[PDB]
Amino acid sequence: ATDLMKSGDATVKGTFGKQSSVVKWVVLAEVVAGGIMYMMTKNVKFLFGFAIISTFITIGMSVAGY
Amino acid sequence: ATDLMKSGDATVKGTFGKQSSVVKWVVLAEVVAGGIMYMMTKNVKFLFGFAIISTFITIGMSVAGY
Amino acid sequence: ATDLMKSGDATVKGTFGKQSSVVKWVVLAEVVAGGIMYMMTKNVKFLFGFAIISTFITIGMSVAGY
Amino acid sequence: ATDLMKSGDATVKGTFGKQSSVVKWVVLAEVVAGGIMYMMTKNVKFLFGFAIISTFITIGMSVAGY
Amino acid sequence: ATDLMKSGDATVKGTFGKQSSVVKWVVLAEVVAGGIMYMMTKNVKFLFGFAIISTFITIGMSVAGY
Amino acid sequence: ATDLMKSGDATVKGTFGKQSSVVKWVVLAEVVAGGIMYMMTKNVKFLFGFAIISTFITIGMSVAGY
Amino acid sequence: ATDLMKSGDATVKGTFGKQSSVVKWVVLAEVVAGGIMYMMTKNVKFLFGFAIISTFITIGMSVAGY
Amino acid sequence: ATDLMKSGDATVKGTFGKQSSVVKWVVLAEVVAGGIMYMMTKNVKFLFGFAIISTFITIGMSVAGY
Amino acid sequence: ATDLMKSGDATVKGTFGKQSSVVKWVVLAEVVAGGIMYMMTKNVKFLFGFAIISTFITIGMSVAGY
Amino acid sequence: ATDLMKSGDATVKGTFGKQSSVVKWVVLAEVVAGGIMYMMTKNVKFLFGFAIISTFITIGMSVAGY
Amino acid sequence: ATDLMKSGDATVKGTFGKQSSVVKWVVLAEVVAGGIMYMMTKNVKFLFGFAIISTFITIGMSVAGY
Amino acid sequence: ATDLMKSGDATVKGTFGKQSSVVKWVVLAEVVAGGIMYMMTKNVKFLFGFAIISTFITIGMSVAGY
Amino acid sequence: ATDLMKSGDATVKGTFGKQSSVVKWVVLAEVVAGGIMYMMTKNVKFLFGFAIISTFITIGMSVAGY
Amino acid sequence: ATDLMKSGDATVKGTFGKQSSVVKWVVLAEVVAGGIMYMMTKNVKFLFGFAIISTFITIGMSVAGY
Amino acid sequence: ATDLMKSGDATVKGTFGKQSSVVKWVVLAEVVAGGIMYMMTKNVKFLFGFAIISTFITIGMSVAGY
Amino acid sequence: ATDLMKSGDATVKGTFGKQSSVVKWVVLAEVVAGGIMYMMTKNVKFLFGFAIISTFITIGMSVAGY
Amino acid sequence: ATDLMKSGDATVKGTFGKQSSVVKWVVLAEVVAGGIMYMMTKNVKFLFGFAIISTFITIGMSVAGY
Amino acid sequence: ATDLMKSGDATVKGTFGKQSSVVKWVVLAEVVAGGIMYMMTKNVKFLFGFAIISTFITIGMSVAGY
Amino acid sequence: ATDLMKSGDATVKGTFGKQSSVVKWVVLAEVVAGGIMYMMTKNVKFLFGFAIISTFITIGMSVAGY
Ligand SMILES: CCCCCCCCCCCCCCCC(=O)OC[C@H](COP(=O)(O)OC[C@@H](O)CO)OC(=O)CCCCCCCCCCCCCCC
Ligand SMILES: CCCCCCCCCCCCCCCC(=O)OC[C@H](COP(=O)(O)OC[C@@H](O)CO)OC(=O)CCCCCCCCCCCCCCC
Ligand SMILES: CCCCCCCCCCCCCCCC(=O)OC[C@H](COP(=O)(O)OC[C@@H](O)CO)OC(=O)CCCCCCCCCCCCCCC
Ligand SMILES: CCCCCCCCCCCCCCCC(=O)OC[C@H](COP(=O)(O)OC[C@@H](O)CO)OC(=O)CCCCCCCCCCCCCCC
Ligand SMILES: CCCCCCCCCCCCCCCC(=O)OC[C@H](COP(=O)(O)OC[C@@H](O)CO)OC(=O)CCCCCCCCCCCCCCC
Ligand SMILES: CCCCCCCCCCCCCCCC(=O)OC[C@H](COP(=O)(O)OC[C@@H](O)CO)OC(=O)CCCCCCCCCCCCCCC
Ligand SMILES: CCCCCCCCCCCCCCCC(=O)OC[C@H](COP(=O)(O)OC[C@@H](O)CO)OC(=O)CCCCCCCCCCCCCCC
Ligand SMILES: CCCCCCCCCCCCCCCC(=O)OC[C@H](COP(=O)(O)OC[C@@H](O)CO)OC(=O)CCCCCCCCCCCCCCC
Ligand SMILES: CCCCCCCCCCCCCCCC(=O)OC[C@H](COP(=O)(O)OC[C@@H](O)CO)OC(=O)CCCCCCCCCCCCCCC
Ligand SMILES: CCCCCCCCCCCCCCCC(=O)OC[C@H](COP(=O)(O)OC[C@@H](O)CO)OC(=O)CCCCCCCCCCCCCCC
Ligand SMILES: CCCCCCCCCCCCCCCC(=O)OC[C@H](COP(=O)(O)OC[C@@H](O)CO)OC(=O)CCCCCCCCCCCCCCC
Ligand SMILES: CCCCCCCCCCCCCCCC(=O)OC[C@H](COP(=O)(O)OC[C@@H](O)CO)OC(=O)CCCCCCCCCCCCCCC
Ligand SMILES: CCCCCCCCCCCCCCCC(=O)OC[C@H](COP(=O)(O)OC[C@@H](O)CO)OC(=O)CCCCCCCCCCCCCCC
Repeated sequence: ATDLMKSGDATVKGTFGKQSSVVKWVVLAEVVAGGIMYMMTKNVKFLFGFAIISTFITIGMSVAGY
Repeated sequence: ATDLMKSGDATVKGTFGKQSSVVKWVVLAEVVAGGIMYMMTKNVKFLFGFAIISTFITIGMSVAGY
Repeated sequence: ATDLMKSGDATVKGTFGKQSSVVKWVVLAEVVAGGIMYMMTKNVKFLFGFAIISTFITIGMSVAGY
Repeated sequence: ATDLMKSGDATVKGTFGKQSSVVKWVVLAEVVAGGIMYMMTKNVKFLFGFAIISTFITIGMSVAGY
Repeated sequence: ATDLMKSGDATVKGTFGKQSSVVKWVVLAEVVAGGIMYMMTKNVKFLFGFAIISTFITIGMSVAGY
Repeated sequence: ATDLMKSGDATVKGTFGKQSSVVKWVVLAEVVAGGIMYMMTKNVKFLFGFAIISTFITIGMSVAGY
Repeated sequence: ATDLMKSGDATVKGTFGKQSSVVKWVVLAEVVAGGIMYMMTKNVKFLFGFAIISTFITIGMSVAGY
Repeated sequence: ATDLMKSGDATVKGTFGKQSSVVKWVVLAEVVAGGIMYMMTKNVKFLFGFAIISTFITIGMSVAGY
Repeated sequence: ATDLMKSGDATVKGTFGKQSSVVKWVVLAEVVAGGIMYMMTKNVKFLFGFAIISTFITIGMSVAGY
Repeated sequence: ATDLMKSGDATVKGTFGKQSSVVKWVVLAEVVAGGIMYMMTKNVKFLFGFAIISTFITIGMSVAGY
Repeated sequence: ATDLMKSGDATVKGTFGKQSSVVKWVVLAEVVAGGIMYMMTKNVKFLFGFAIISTFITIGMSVAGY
Repeated sequence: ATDLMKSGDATVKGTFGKQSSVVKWVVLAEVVAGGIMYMMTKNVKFLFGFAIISTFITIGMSVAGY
Repeated sequence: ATDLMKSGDATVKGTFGKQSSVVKWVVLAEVVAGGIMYMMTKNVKFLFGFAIISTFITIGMSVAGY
Repeated sequence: ATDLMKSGDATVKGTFGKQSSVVKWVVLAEVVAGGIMYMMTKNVKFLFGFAIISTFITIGMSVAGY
Repeated sequence: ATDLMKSGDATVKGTFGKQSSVVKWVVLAEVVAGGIMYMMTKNVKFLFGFAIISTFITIGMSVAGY
Repeated sequence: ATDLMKSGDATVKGTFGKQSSVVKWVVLAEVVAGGIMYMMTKNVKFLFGFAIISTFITIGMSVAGY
Repeated sequence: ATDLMKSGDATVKGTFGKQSSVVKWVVLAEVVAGGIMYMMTKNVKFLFGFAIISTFITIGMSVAGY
Repeated sequence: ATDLMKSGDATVKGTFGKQSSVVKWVVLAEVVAGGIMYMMTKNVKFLFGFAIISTFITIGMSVAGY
Repeated sequence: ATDLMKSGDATVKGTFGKQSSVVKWVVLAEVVAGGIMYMMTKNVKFLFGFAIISTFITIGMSVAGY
């Protein structure tokens, strides 16, 4: 291959792909955010956000390939 | 593994997962919020919010994996 | 433990759990609210609210664990 | 040919064209960015950005020829 | 399955379906409400409400599937 | 196809279409809402809402195609 | 033609025109939004919004040409 | 003519005039924006924006001469 | 046809037209209401209401076309 | 014509004019509403409402031109 | 004339004047709104609104000159 | 005169004075805005706004001298 | 005079003073409102409102000076 | 005097003091507002507002000194 | 004295102290603001603001020494 | 004393304490309000409000110390 | 002591502690607010607010230590 | 020790730790803020904020170690 | 070893690692910042920031090795 930077996928996928700790933390953050904002406001949009983010990331990562 | 940040789960799960003190505090806050807002308004939605949040967090955390 | 915030339960439970002064004050507020609103309107719902709040908080706090 | 620098396309295309690791990383970054910014703000524009970037790069690279 | 949120039925059905404690409590509330409002007003509609709610929930839950 | 985002239907339909857990939960919520609001107010509109929502979603989803 | 960017219509129409997955998802979102907001508020405007959006997009896309 | 840059109109008009792919894409973007923002907020201004932009561009381009 | 919502008649007529279970239930409710209110008051208007409602619905549905 | 939005009448008339499914559904709703509210209250105004709405829509649509 | 923007009246009048499709749609919307809100509430103000809007627009457009 | 910019009044008055197409368009916009917002809300302030704007502009332009 | 806005009285008095078309329309509206609300409710207050408004405006305008 | 801005009172008092056209217009607006809101709602507070504003401005301006 | 800027009090006090034209204008502005906002909203807070500002400035200036 | 704002009591007590013109005006307003609302509704609560407000202010001001 | 800012308590306590003029003014404001809002609305909550604020401040200041 | 900056704790703890004048002032500020905002709005959240801040700081400082 | 700068870790770790006075001061700063910003705005994000920073630093320092 001529892609001089090709080897970087091992750690980029490791750290930033769907299964990485960083991605999992972002999803976790929504569960917590949903809980506290709903508690505070009772606005149902805060609960739907969880399903939305999980769906978004799932599609995004599939398309990105990571 | 190639996930350079993998070790962070020990404290992220500790502090922000289902069993953490932060999550428990958010649930507690609803019990109190339910009580005072119902006292103030007598609007039953304030009481249902407790069951809703507990259910939401339970599902969310299971899905998040924490 | 890995829960970096674990120590906070001593005062959170103290101040916001079932036996705290804050919770007791909310219950007291209903007794007073019940009395004055019933006096004003004679609508029996104002009297039932006391039993409802006491029951709600009792269940909520048990579930929350505080 | 008289293009003294012609041979450079092998690595430029390898590293910076549509299929390179660099380009893939930029797309991945949007998936992550979308996720975290939506989590933070709930502003839907953050989710649309993914489809926009993928579309943009696809067109751009086709036109550029890489 | 592709329903990313599928696992949530275990607790949603548990807590909010026909046999849950929440639903049973709502029905109980009508028995009490019927009793006190009839006592107060002698308007027979308060007694019929019990049969109506029980019938409604039975049909609703069957249709909802919970 | 030229629709760069086409693959997303597998999970969007799974999670948000007519048969998904999210949609079923919204319908369930009406059964419960109908029950409690009718109990509270005896206003028949709360009972009709169930048939209305079920009908609405059925038509909407058919038209949306999910 | 002199439109240097002309080729972009293949994917723009694919991803953002009337028949694309993105557009279909927006319509689906209204069915769900209609359902939950009507459930919550019983305000009929939430149901009419579905017919309105479908009509709007149909006209808009025809005029846009996508 | 003495306008040293005169020849540029062939591609400027091609790419940036009324009939170009760029202009069409901007109009399309409003149809989509209108749809999603109305879905989110139900604020009618989002629907009127389509007619406004189409009208604006039509006048603007006529005056500009492209 | 240009009526984007045309397909909805299959279930609207099914659920809300003259022969639907909802309509039949409303008529049944009058038989019961007539019986109990006449029992309570001996006011003949309660008995005539049955013939009136049946007649009303019959005409109304014919005119509505369902 | 200079009305840039002229083509929209095909679907607006289809979906929202006198003969559309939406309009027919609104009329049907009155037949049902009349029936149930009269059953509940015996207030004759509920029966007259049907003739009133049919008359209103007939005049309104004629004037609107749809 | 010195009004650099004068030519815009051809489409502004076409799209936004009294006879345009946009204006007709707004009037139609009242017929529908009147019908459904009267059905829901039986408040006569909803019926008068039609005559009011038609009168308002007629005067307004005459004064505006479109 | 010493006003180096004096000649600009020919087009400023043409385009931005009382009789210009821009000013007429702003007034037209109120007729439309009044109509749609009144339709939506039935708040009479939306109708008075037309007379207010016409009056305001008339006074303003007289004072400005354009 | 130093009142920079003094000239505005010609049209303010014309349009909004006692003899203006706007004021006359408000009075007319009461005659109609009185008629329809009395027809609907037979509550005499609706008839007295006419004399009250006429008296109010007469005094108000005299005091205002318009 | 050392008040560098002292001369401004000639026009400030002219335009914004008790006797100015601006102040008179605000008072007039209440007469009209009172009339229309009372017509609409029959809530007597709308009539008292006139006496209140006149009294308020009279006191305010005396104190302000304009 | 060693205060190199001491002489500035003659005009600062003149222009910005309690008795200056600037301060008087700010107070006047409240009388007008109170009047128009109360006219618009009937919210009594707009009337109290006058007494509040006068009191505030009086105390503030005394403390400032100007 | 170290209370930098201490001097403000002279005017705060003057304007807002028990004997001030503002407080007297609020009490007067109740006499008038009582009169007109009783005239309108014959609901005795409007008359008791006078004794209640006078009593409230008397106690409040004593406690406040003004 | 090592608290470099320690001396600030003399004036902070003076101006912002329980006995300061600022705190007394806030309490006074409630007496007035209670009076006027009760006069306006007859909602008893406005009267209870006085006892609530006095109690709150008393506890708060004790805990704060000022 | 190798911490070249170690000596700074004497004044950092003095000025910014739990017992410092700065921290005490922040807590005091909430008592005052609670009082005035509750007075203004009657929104109970303003009162709870005191207990929340005291609890937060107590936990935070313990964890920080100051 | 060939790392000519190796000895620097004694003071770098001392001053800038997890246990240093500098790091502790940054954490302390958040406790204070959280307190004051929450006091000012009541936005819960200010309280969560403490747990977030503590968690971040803990992970970061572990990974850095200091
Ligand atoms: C430090 C303690 C944290 C747990 C406290 C929970 C016990 C008390 C909570 C409820 C009392 C509030 C009044 C009830 C309900 C109420 O009326 O107030 C809710 C109110 C927000 O209401 P909004 O302004 O959205 O409401 C608008 C309308 O609803 C007006 O009524 O104030 C809050 O934000 C309370 C939440 C504070 C944050 C609570 C959760 C804290 C989560 C983070 C835990 C800390 C992690 C970091 C630790 C260092
Ligand atoms: C500092 C004292 C806190 C406890 C006070 C309780 C004793 C008195 C309570 C009831 C008297 C009110 C009149 C009764 C009933 C009544 O008519 O008023 C209820 C009224 C709210 O009513 P809404 O405006 O929702 O009602 C709308 C309609 O119902 C109109 O009637 O005012 C309140 O919010 C009272 C609650 C104040 C907050 C009370 C709970 C405080 C919880 C926090 C405890 C403090 C924690 C922080 C400590 C620093
Ligand atoms: C925690 C306990 C929940 C179950 C309590 C049921 C037993 C007692 C219920 C009836 C006594 C009320 C007086 C009877 C009838 C009565 O006169 O009061 C009904 C009254 C509401 O009446 P409205 O104000 O609509 O009435 C207007 C006119 O009818 C005036 O008469 O108050 C309520 O909302 C009671 C409902 C409280 C909520 C009850 C259902 C709770 C559902 C949620 C269950 C909890 C899930 C969360 C758990 C943490
Ligand atoms: C996690 C569980 C979600 C499903 C829960 C459904 C079972 C219980 C629902 C009804 C109990 C509420 C009391 C009944 C009725 C009632 O009185 O409360 C309705 C009330 C809203 O009422 P408003 O404040 O609009 O009412 C104003 C007036 O009507 C006052 O009466 O509270 C809600 O928003 C309840 C909806 C919570 C959201 C329910 C739907 C959730 C959809 C999303 C599903 C989750 C997707 C994400 C999963 C992670
Ligand atoms: C990835 C999935 C995208 C499609 C999801 C649609 C199914 C579920 C949607 C509705 C559930 C929300 C709750 C209903 C309704 C509801 O209550 O929430 C609406 C709420 C916004 O409401 P506002 O805050 O404006 O409301 C203010 C007041 O109305 C408060 O009630 O949250 C949203 O923005 C939802 C929209 C998320 C975005 C949905 C459209 C996504 C378009 C882009 C598609 C993706 C393209 C990129 C793909 C990578
Ligand atoms: C789920 C079952 C629905 C059908 C039940 C019909 C059989 C029993 C009906 C009559 C027994 C009531 C006592 C008789 C007569 C009586 O005295 O009570 C009538 C009473 C209302 O009376 P008002 O309060 O207007 O009366 C004021 C004065 O007349 C006082 O006497 O209560 C009702 O609203 C009953 C109607 C419940 C709704 C019945 C119709 C339901 C239509 C919707 C069908 C469901 C569609 C959704 C399905 C999920
Ligand atoms: C694309 C189609 C546009 C014409 C549609 C008209 C036919 C149906 C309209 C009425 C059905 C709504 C339910 C009736 C009445 C009803 O209950 O809903 C009215 C409701 C707004 O009500 P609010 O929320 O102000 O009401 C508060 C309280 O009244 C609650 O009841 O929703 C709307 O905004 C409807 C208006 C949508 C916009 C309609 C006008 C569109 C003008 C622009 C035309 C398009 C120009 C751009 C074209 C690309
Ligand atoms: C190119 C055409 C310009 C004239 C168009 C006028 C006909 C249609 C106007 C009203 C339809 C909007 C919906 C009605 C009312 C409505 O609901 O929308 C008003 C809405 C703004 O509302 P806000 O967001 O401030 O409202 C906040 C709340 O009121 C939410 O309801 O959108 C606009 O800004 C419309 C104005 C567009 C600009 C109109 C004036 C253009 C002036 C410049 C003229 C052009 C000079 C340059 C020419 C090249
Ligand atoms: C363009 C025409 C303006 C004049 C129309 C007057 C003739 C018809 C008026 C009464 C018919 C309404 C039904 C009667 C009575 C009735 O039942 O409806 C009154 C109803 C408002 O009632 P609320 O909703 O406050 O009532 C609550 C309860 O009373 C429910 O019954 O609707 C209105 O706001 C009508 C007023 C429209 C505005 C009328 C005055 C217009 C003033 C501005 C004049 C225009 C200046 C700008 C010109 C461009
Ligand atoms: C240029 C003319 C200015 C004077 C016009 C006064 C005559 C007509 C006024 C009342 C008709 C409005 C409908 C009545 C009452 C009504 O229902 O509408 C009041 C309404 C505001 O109501 P809100 O939206 O606060 O009401 C919320 C609820 O009350 C809903 O009912 O609209 C206005 O803001 C009207 C005020 C326009 C501004 C009037 C004062 C102008 C002061 C400045 C004078 C100009 C100085 C600059 C000159 C260049
Ligand atoms: C040159 C004249 C300066 C004095 C003018 C005072 C008389 C009229 C003032 C009130 C009419 C405004 C409408 C009332 C109230 C109103 O509704 O408008 C208030 C509005 C600001 O409101 P916001 O946008 O903050 O309001 C947000 C919400 O309240 C929306 O309602 O506009 C202003 O800023 C007016 C202030 C202009 C500045 C006035 C003070 C000038 C101080 C400086 C004096 C000059 C020193 C330099 C001299 C060269
Ligand atoms: C400048 C004069 C201030 C004192 C005026 C008092 C004499 C007349 C008062 C009562 C006549 C109102 C009709 C009676 C009763 C009535 O029906 O109207 C009460 C009504 C408010 O009622 P709501 O809209 O809350 O009522 C909802 C339902 O009760 C509908 O009936 O209007 C007011 O807000 C009147 C209060 C104006 C403010 C009065 C107090 C002013 C306090 C400040 C004093 C000024 C300090 C600043 C000076 C520059
Ligand atoms: C020098 C004194 C410092 C302590 C003063 C505390 C006593 C009074 C505090 C509250 C009165 C404010 C009005 C209450 C509440 C209120 O309504 O105002 C809060 C307001 C900020 O509100 P926002 O603009 O975020 O609010 C947006 C909306 O809430 C609008 O309501 O103003 C402030 O920032 C006050 C804080 C000043 C800073 C106070 C803390 C000082 C910490 C530093 C201590 C000094 C260290 C250096 C010493 C040299």
